[PDB]
Amino acid sequence: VSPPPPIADEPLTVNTGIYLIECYSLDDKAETFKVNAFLSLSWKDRRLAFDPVRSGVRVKTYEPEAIWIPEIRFVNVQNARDADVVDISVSPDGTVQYLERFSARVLSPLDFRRYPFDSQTLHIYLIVRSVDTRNIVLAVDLEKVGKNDDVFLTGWDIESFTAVVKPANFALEDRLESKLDYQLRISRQYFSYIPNIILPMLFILFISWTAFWSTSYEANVTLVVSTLIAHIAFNILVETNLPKTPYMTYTGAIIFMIYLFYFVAVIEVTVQHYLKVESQPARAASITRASRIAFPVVFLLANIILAFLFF
Amino acid sequence: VSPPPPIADEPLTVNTGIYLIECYSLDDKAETFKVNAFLSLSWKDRRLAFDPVRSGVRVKTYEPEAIWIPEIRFVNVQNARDADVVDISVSPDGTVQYLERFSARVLSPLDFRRYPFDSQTLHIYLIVRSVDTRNIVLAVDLEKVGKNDDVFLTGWDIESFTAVVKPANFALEDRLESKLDYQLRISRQYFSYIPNIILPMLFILFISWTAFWSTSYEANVTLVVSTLIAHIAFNILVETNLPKTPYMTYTGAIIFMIYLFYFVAVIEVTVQHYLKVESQPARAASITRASRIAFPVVFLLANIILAFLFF
Amino acid sequence: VSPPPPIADEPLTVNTGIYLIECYSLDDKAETFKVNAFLSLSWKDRRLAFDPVRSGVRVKTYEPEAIWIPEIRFVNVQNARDADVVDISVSPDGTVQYLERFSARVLSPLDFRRYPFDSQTLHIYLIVRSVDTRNIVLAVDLEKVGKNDDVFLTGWDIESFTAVVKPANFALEDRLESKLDYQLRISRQYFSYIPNIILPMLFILFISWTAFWSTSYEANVTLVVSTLIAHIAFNILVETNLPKTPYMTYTGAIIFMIYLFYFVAVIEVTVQHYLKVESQPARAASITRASRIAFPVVFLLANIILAFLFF
Amino acid sequence: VSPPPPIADEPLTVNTGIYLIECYSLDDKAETFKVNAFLSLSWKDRRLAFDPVRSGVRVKTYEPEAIWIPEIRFVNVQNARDADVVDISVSPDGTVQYLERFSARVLSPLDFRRYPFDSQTLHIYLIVRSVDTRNIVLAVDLEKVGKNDDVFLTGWDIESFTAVVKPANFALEDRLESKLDYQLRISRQYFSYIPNIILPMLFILFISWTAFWSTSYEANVTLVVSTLIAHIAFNILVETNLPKTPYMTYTGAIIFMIYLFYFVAVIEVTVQHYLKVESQPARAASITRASRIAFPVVFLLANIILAFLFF
Amino acid sequence: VSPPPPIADEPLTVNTGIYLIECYSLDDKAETFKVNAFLSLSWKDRRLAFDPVRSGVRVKTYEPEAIWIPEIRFVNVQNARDADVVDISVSPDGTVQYLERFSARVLSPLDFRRYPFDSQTLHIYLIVRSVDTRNIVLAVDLEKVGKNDDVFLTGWDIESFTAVVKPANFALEDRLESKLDYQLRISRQYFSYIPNIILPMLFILFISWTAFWSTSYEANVTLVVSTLIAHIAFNILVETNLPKTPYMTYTGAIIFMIYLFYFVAVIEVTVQHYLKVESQPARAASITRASRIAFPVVFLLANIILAFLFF
Ligand SMILES: [Cl-]
Ligand SMILES: [Cl-]
Ligand SMILES: [Cl-]
Ligand SMILES: [Cl-]
Ligand code: NA
Repeated sequence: VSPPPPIADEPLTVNTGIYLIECYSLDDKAETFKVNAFLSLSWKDRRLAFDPVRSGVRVKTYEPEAIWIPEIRFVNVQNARDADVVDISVSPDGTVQYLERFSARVLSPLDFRRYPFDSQTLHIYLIVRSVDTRNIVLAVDLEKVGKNDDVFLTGWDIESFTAVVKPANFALEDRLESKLDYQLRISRQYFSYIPNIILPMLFILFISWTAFWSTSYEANVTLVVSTLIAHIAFNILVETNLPKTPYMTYTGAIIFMIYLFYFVAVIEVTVQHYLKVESQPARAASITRASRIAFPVVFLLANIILAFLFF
Repeated sequence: VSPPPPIADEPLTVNTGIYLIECYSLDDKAETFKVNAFLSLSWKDRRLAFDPVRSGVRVKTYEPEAIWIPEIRFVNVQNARDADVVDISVSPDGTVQYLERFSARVLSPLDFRRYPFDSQTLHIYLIVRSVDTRNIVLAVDLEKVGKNDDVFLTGWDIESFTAVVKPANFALEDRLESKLDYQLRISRQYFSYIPNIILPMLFILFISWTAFWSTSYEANVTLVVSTLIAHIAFNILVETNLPKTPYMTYTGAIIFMIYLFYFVAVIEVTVQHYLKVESQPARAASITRASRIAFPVVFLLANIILAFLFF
Repeated sequence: VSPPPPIADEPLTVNTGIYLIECYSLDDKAETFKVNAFLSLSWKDRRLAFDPVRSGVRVKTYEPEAIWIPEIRFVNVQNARDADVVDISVSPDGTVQYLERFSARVLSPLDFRRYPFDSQTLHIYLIVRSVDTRNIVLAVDLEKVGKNDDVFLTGWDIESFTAVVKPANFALEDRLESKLDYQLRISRQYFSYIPNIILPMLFILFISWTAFWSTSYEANVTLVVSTLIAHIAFNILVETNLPKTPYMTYTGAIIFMIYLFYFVAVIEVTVQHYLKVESQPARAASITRASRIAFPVVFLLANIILAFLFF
Repeated sequence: VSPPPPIADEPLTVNTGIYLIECYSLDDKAETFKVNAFLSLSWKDRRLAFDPVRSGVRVKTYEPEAIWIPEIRFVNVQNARDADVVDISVSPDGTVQYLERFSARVLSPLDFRRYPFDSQTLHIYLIVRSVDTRNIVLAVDLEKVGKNDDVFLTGWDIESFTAVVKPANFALEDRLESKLDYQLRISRQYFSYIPNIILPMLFILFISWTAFWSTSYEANVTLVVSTLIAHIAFNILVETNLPKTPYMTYTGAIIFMIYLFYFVAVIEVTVQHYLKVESQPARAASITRASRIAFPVVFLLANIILAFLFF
Repeated sequence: VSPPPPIADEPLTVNTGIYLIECYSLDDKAETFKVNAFLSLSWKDRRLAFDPVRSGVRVKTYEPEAIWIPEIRFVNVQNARDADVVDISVSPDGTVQYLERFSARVLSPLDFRRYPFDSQTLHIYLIVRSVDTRNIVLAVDLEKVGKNDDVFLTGWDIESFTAVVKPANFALEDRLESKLDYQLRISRQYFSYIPNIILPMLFILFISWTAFWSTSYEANVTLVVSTLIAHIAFNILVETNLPKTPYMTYTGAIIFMIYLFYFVAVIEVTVQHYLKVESQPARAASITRASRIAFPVVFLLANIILAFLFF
């Protein structure tokens, strides 16, 4: 089968629509999401036209083998979607209404700068390659774009699923390509990060600060070194959940900055001890009293500055 | 092949049944289960009718290619089931009795609020899409709904496998869809959580409390900081087995609360030492004696409050 | 093609045989094993009969598409086996001798009660579903049941591969099913568990007991708390290799019991210190001397009781 | 179908081109990358010749089954690419213009010597095997070689995608093979390695050096042994992200060298203590003062020497 | 199609050859390797004979569907290879020259006794099953056995790829089977094990021995218990890279033996302290001085004995 012939010099408009049935998974490290949805396609093939009077049937159902169908592909996939055709219905003027249910693993990059208080725009880019007989342009049938009520992405809140209705038409290997942008806007459920990472990480930091009410070097060294090791365990945990970014993430900046606080607390504990040993406990007492205020104050101000820079 | 024609204006009733052969797996993190079962379908196709006298045969066996079969799909799947047809038997009036054995990975969300003392209702939603020639409705043949006695889901107890017999009929892309709800009710085998997570986590908490019968700051700091680090190891272990929920789970609440107990025990140990150093051991002795009772009492009362809130 | 017709009212006997080519893998957590074997089937189809004189050929080779073949399936699989037919040979009386080489991932449950000194009976349940024209019964051709000499399951010793020659005949969805039980008896190579888990776990326990020859509370607290943390690391390691069971395993019971020994050792260390501080070192000396004998004696007796209960 | 016949004794030139649509993944441990691209092929088959007068059509579209297509394979793959033909267009003279969209997992080795400041040349080697009727040579159509602007490899910067235009023609099993070298030059985004591994690893090393301002053996032993254990945690983390190389990597050399610094710091701490105990604190004081300068100086010089050797 | 008929009572000789294109991966835990290679087959089918004079063509190319091809399978696989036929060329006498490119995951057991200084013989066992019409024997065409120069197995050195030219002919289910043994001899690149596991493990052992130049029980307990915990971390790391063997490996023996050294060092530290406390420092001083020499001497002699036993 060949594509539909033009009346004038007009391109063939393939109207499209995506209705999500299942999203469910998103892999932050791989920057992929798994989607299962309907892909509806519609175009006019005058060669398939008929009259209700003489034909009897008001609509004709066809097998994909029997008629011409445009080759629609997703841009941002590593493996092409697994499609199963559901229905092909031809109307009197030859308007074909195609429907398939697909499953794909879509490669859409994430911006982790504000992680875990980040929002993302996930994309599904539909594309059609023009043939020598006719140029094929894609369109959006907004009534056939949407999502099922039960669509819930684990660890995320789905805000919208829309389409940039004007295609990106361009040349690629001396043939026109018509690209459409379907956008799934999501925002992270940051909740669990608070009792599991943020508050435990702060509690161990505040425990290292009890060294400012202790004259015992041996105990101080245990407090600051023990909690530093628990901090490294949270840093390793956090960095396993995320990919390696050429920029700093919000959590990454706090995790990094908290090392400097442990480092400076080791210096304070060292200084305090050296002075007691040098028979200067009055000088040591002054530094320790200042540290009791300076460490929480600088921690609160430094975190205000970070939240300002990131949000 | 086209669908069966109606006598009046009646829809085609496709009677369904699911008989589980294997369940075996459930992934809490992914919120999926793997199922292997029989899917029996039955409908009337008058075009396939015959008489026992003239035909000889009392039933006719058909290949799926030879006759019309309704396109039945599962709603809550990422990838469509792998089906193998077992038998297609046509009776005199044209009653088709279809049987397939399928395997699918079903996306069914879990409520972890009471974890690991949680029960779940897993679902398999069957769906049929109506054609232009006829509207297709799904039904439940309760005699063909069940499970094999050897069906055992690892780490769970299967309570029941039933079907919500009245379908959810609705419009989707200007065509009727007939959805059925098959429900597998399960309850978690909470047993192993007790000797592996709950009791080890309590033993290390009770070891931190021996600091209330010690005047040795260095030893106290080791007791409370060491056991806090073993608590973090159990918190990380627990959170790897579960997905990130926008609500608190039962185990998550206990795990979180136990951090506050370690934190307050570090404050007690600090206060006690500061006082001995300030030559106030009588005041420190009073706080330490109160702590011996206050810590277990508040721990028991706080756990009673939690169990009340969650169950 | 239809099934072979009966002479009288006799069912069709499909003789079966499984010859293992590769086993190699068993996953304790998933409770699955991967098998690659020959599946030989044999039945009489009189419609395929011929005479050696007039036909010339003493045996006729057929493609599976050309003749009737019984639909044989495995019960305990999530996904059906991948089969490749090797040969189909028809003898003069119409005796069909079918041979395929398959690969399957079989769901067979394990009893971890005596882990890692456990033995298991793995099963492959063959099943045939009777047709309306004839009832199909399965049989065992013991000469066609066996295993290749090179068949070795990693981490296990294969003891036998036999078949329960009498099928379990029963009704399922108003049709007879004929089930056969192929049993692969295996016993775990418990060796590596000794230098990798058992002896390291005992060495750290015996190191905690050196606290009974020490008056130093600070050192004692380090000995018992440090080794408890290494015990938790072994408990986590062990529980990652096994699934969550609604019963206690042998290793699990020892691992759990050893926590009680650490807990009681923390109590002894606490009591001993409290007494030295209260100026009662003579009383503390008595408890410490008793502990030196009591801890190893109760440990040896408690382990004798466990080994009795489990074996 | 047989291959096109020659006019003279000329080989068939199959012009090739690869246009990358998605790269996205690279696995350092496996030394693989996942690619999704267009593979365009072009050759002359005079047997397929026609012209618009007599045929009507100016170009003829063909199914791959209908015409001869050269068997083009990738050399460096474990599993052959998943190809989907997009278009086959036959011109006047019989010039076939083939286009497929493939997905492959390509095995291309990496040189980790300068890790994580390393650059790599990834390869896709195309190959064609000559037939007895005709020798087949591969060529590069540079206008059909390139990459999409949105092509971004996670954790890397893509520098170029070119082709070594002259094929490597050679004999293999008494038949000519024509190999082409497509090269994807990439450089690692080393950024994240700094706040996540390099700076944390240096902070813990500098904390071990506070032992040079402490006379407390107990505290010193805790400082150096605790931080050594956090160093081992970073060494294990680093070695899990990389494969086992028969050469030293840059990060591996620093990680290894830092062990010698911990070892020598344990010797210093031991020596210092032994002397204080032997009533030689003046000698110990001299060694400790020298160490305060020697450790950072030798660390800075040793790192200059390493950076010199590796870059 | 039927197999070629014999002249006398001679079996059909199927000449074979394997030319490796990619090896690349080997999984020690699974005891598998992934291979991609050419499989060339050659046999005489007199029914396919022709004369160059009358036929014109000097060689005839055939599709696999058109002629008889022997069913060749690999013995040691879980899943059968993915093959793609490259060429089938028939010579005048009817000599068929078949060529396919396959990909397989081969199950070949490894001997870890000398790990990581081990060498292995990996096998690919080809097999053919004789038919009733003719007995089929396999042979080796040594000119068609080899490997590509770019074939490099990550973490290993390939020493040779040869074939045991005489097949293992045997009966299996009353039919002859002809098995060939292709052997890939490899030796491990042990290099990385030295800076990553061996030297770090020795450095922490030598750090525990600094306790023989310390009178400080508290410090000694920290030195030996801390380093024991880092030893357990290396033991767990090593045992995750290897499968559970019913024999001791070289690394496993050293790792195990080093626990006894830690255990005895804890006894020494305990004895030394007990004596100082009992006012016997002269006796304790003697044991500590002996230990300084005894521990390294016994460690060096015990390692010489092990290297002797294993190599
Ligand atoms: Cl390929
Ligand atoms: Cl095979
Ligand atoms: Cl024999
Ligand atoms: Cl034979
Ligand atoms: Na300490």
